Amino acid sequence: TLRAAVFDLDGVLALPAVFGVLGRTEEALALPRGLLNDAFQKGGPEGATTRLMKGEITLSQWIPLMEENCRKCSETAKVCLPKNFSIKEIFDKAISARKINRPMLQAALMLRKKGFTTAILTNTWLDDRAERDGLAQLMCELKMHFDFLIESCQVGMVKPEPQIYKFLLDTLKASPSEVVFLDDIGANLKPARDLGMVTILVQDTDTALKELEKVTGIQLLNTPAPLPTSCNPSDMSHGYVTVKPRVRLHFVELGSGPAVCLCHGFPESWYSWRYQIPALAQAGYRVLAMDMKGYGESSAPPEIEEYCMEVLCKEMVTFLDKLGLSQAVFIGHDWGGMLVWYMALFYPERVRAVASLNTPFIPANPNMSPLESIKANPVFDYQLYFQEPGVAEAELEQNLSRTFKSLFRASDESVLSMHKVCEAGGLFVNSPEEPSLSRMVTEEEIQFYVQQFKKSGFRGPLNWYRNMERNWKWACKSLGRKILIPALMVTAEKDFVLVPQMSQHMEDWIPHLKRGHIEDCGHWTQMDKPTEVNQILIKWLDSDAR
Amino acid sequence: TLRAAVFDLDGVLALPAVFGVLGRTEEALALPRGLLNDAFQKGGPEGATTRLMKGEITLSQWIPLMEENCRKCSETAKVCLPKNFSIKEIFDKAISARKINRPMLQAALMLRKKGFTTAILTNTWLDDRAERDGLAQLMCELKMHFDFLIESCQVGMVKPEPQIYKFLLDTLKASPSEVVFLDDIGANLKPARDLGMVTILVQDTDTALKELEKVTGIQLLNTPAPLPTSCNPSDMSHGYVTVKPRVRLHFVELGSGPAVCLCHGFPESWYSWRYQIPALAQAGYRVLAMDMKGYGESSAPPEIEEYCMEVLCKEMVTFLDKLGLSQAVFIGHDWGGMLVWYMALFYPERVRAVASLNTPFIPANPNMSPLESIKANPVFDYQLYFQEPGVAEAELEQNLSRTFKSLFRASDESVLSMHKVCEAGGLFVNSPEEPSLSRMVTEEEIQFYVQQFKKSGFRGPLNWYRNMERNWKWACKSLGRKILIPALMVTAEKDFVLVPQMSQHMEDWIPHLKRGHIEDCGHWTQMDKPTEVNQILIKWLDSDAR
Ligand SMILES: Nc1nc2ccc(C(F)(F)F)cc2s1
Ligand SMILES: Nc1nc2ccc(C(F)(F)F)cc2s1
Ligand SMILES: [Mg+2]
Ligand SMILES: [Mg+2]
Repeated sequence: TLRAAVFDLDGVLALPAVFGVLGRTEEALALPRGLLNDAFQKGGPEGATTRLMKGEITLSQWIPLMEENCRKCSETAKVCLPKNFSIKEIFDKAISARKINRPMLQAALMLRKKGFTTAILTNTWLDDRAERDGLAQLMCELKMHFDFLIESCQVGMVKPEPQIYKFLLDTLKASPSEVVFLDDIGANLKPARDLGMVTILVQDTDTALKELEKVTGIQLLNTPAPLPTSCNPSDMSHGYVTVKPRVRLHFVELGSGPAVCLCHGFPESWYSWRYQIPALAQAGYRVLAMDMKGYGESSAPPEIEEYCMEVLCKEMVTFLDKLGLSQAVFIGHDWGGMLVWYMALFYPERVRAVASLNTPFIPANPNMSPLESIKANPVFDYQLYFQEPGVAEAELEQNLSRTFKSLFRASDESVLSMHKVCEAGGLFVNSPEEPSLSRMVTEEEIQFYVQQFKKSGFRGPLNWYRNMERNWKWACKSLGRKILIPALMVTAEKDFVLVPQMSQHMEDWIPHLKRGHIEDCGHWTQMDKPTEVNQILIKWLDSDAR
Repeated sequence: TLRAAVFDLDGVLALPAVFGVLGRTEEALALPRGLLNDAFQKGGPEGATTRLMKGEITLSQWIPLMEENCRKCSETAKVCLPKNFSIKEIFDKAISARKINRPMLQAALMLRKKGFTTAILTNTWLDDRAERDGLAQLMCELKMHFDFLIESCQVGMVKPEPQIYKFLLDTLKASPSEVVFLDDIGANLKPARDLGMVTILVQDTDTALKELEKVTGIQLLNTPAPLPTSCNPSDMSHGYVTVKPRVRLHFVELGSGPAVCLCHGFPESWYSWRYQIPALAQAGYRVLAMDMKGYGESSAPPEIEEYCMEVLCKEMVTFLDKLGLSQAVFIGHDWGGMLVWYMALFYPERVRAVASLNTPFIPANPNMSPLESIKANPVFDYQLYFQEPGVAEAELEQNLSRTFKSLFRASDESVLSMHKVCEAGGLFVNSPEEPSLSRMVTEEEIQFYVQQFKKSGFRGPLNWYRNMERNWKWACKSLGRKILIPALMVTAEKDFVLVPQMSQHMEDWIPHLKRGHIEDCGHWTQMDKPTEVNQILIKWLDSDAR
């Protein structure tokens, strides 16, 4: 029967409420109890505050009216307001102290996840103060999780007027008995209750959620820890830069602040960063999540040499030039990890900081051909399989769904063996026609990759492995250097190819290297352990790139 | 005969040279004359410095080697280095003091403009210092003006070794006698001179340019003031955001720092900001230059109401949400000017600062229908002409080249009369079939607009004028408000429609409004007076949005 859930902002989705700041302010200042609440509410439907809430006046215009109300209330209560008494000051503090009430948000998210339509209905104001960005940020962070945001001051109506509730119902396309409405102010619940909506009077969050759970019959309290926010491709800003006549690079872009360029591995996509992109933007960065050359909406020329590390790096430099960025933080996984270490070594002036997931920095051995070095380690046999043009392409393109569903597996989910792939005749020779779906991914997410790889297939991607010799000669030029910019290496306990021990000598070349390590994490790090990846990157960003 | 010009960076394109910093440092510190230059050059082809210049080691690795060289030189000269003597410190100061030598750049630009191939050939280093961003910025600013940038440390060779000159020639695809090469170091000129290149020994800039002028036969000195840098469409980052199912907005994006959203007028394009986009990025902003809805690569739905101010503004807000920007500075011209004032009034929390070129803020008159208000002023008659769907579209789409070449005219170039357009039967009834080309635009630039308007024509654009009533009712809701965020109004002396006097009462609504005024400037402000527009916007940005 219930299909919709509506939440207030103040005192419900965000805490502490600014009304309670009026209580504590009175106390702090030893003013008459309720004096500030009286001044705030003065004149009722025709007072200063309603005009504010209705969008008639802005916050800055209101401040002096509330001041005057405070004067009038104090005279009649026969007291004096403190020297320095400051409504602007009081409200700036209050409004910056107010934060998202995380458990309420996560309950709203869960209900949306089970198919509820969700909304924020709030009495709020047009905020034109010097410090208004604080609130614009809060509202952005909250509103992206909801179907609708209805603001008294944009619609010209206020709780508890009955018309806003009708406007609510009409926005929801729902009848009153399909809606639960939560509010901390009982007078605002009354009109919902009159039309027969379920209402919840929100005092402490846990009790409200207990009521919310009982009435929707969905578990909201004590639920396991949710994944980070993911990205919907068609809600993102998509960018395109031509780095040379036949080559355009695509990327998705979110956030403001220092530029952070994410570089995926093989055979992946910008979308492999889907759990990091919102979290890093939210953390105060400008994320640029590439399709690396060969992939997705980026160009994919056929020639092998178009994909050697030298050419790929020069092109990432051009990509910064054309966007007008003197630097970016470069963060890479798997092949993209190898690439960002090379960016650090050859273009340190363009790299604000460098991080790699899984891929260690190992200097080229000038005394051993790279092919030889690859044959030394049985777990790289799949790279030799990749050498002969066409062979891996035919197997990997043959059935894309089976391809990604085989590849993208957590460590406990019967990972492909990386072992004696050439001898066996292919990567999938010993895997099912229809693999089961990994816990890491949904069927829809597998189908995004499938549709991406329909544009160019696997030739470009495989070519990243076909420049062993050419990359070795380029790398050899850098053997005298060290990496002395800020650097982070993140190892994954259960990556059985890019093993954590392979990174053990990195401090010889990167003396101030910082590290994170993720346990129980297989090769597909960002979607295996997105929560831990996010925490490790944001902490290193804030300390080293900030 | 001469087809190519090559410039050094230090002492030629950038001043003062870091070598002269070695001179002044010696003097400042009363060290033996030339001691620092000896230490720098110690070991010659096999010393620390050549290894640096060749890319063998990074700047941070070199610093302690130069230190040691300074110690060794001082011992043998039987002196002591100062307490606190600091190579890192000396070079940080020197490298940040170094700036683009503007007259040399503008000469290089001019030669490129007359068809020279131009290049920077420099001995430089891999810069990994904490403060490396300074130089990455310099090099970006310079390199975008040249065909090639050849850096000793990326190519593994140094002036004066003969191989770099051969590598230069081969890059230029030019024979030695077609090249002029300019350098402040005579030993570096010698090998160019050996192959028979024209060389110029650069001491003071003016004499070098005098030589450069004599030998190329092009005027380089005392030339008139050049236009600001323009944008080549196919070198820009192009972005696309879907703000709702049928509507995607396109924009071009350059620079980093606070977001600055440029909103063009009718019937224009992101490209009408072409002279502002590089200058504002260079000034430390992230420019987002829109195709506004109806135009270019943005969607252009047919329905009139899709283009009322309310819908257009909500969509600009969604555009920020999806890009993850809590605010932007909004700068508008003509119709975009009207729109940004509305953004200031209805979404002050999303607008960091607002500026308009030409378009004044005038509050809706609640006592007079807007049509009536438009009929009151003969110079708005062209807006009535625009009302009847199809009529203006047929005239404007009939011949696009004639359309833009008629519209885009400086004040002295027989502007269209805005006068009695309905009576006369059209905007062009009294203009030539083939207008001459305005001084403001090139034939190629007219053809960019023509190709843009081939995608959707004039229906969407004209619809911005077809919501008089609907915009009036929305505006009336804001009549109690003031605009109290940072605001700039820029009037144009010879805009005979959006006249400067029309802005005279703006301080009643925007009490802290700031102003600029541009004399001898017609309606197409950004391309009429791009230099003055750039200076006025950057100054107001740095003081009010920074
Ligand atoms: N630990 C690792 N598992 C895998 C599985 C597949 C591949 C692929 F075939 F895609 F390259 C690389 C690795 S690395
Ligand atoms: N001073 C002014 N000149 C013109 C010329 C044309 C138009 C157009 F037809 F494009 F709307 C508007 C103006 S405003
Ligand atoms: Mg409340
Ligand atoms: Mg020099």
